[PDB]
Amino acid sequence: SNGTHWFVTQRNFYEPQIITTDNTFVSGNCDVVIGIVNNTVYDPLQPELDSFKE
Amino acid sequence: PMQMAYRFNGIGVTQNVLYENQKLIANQFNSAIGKIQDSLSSTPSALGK
Repeated sequence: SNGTHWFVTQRNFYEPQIITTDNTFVSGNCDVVIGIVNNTVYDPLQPELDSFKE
Repeated sequence: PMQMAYRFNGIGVTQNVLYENQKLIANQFNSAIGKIQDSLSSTPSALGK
């Protein structure tokens, strides 16, 4: 994070990215991980469908 | 705790193992490293070379 917007980036070169659903994998709930924070992800498969269908 | 997640990634174990077992893994490291001091004291033939 840079203070306001969270980003995911590679390890040896700064290149921030928007955290979509394909940039991460899910394992379990969020009450056991120490230091987990709250945020939301912007998936690219829902509003692509919402733009055409609605 | 972020470093050990990067080191399970080398041996083909995903990051979800460490954070789901952070307390238990730390106890294993704590107890094993305490045995080393007792191991050298008990056996004097370790420092042979």
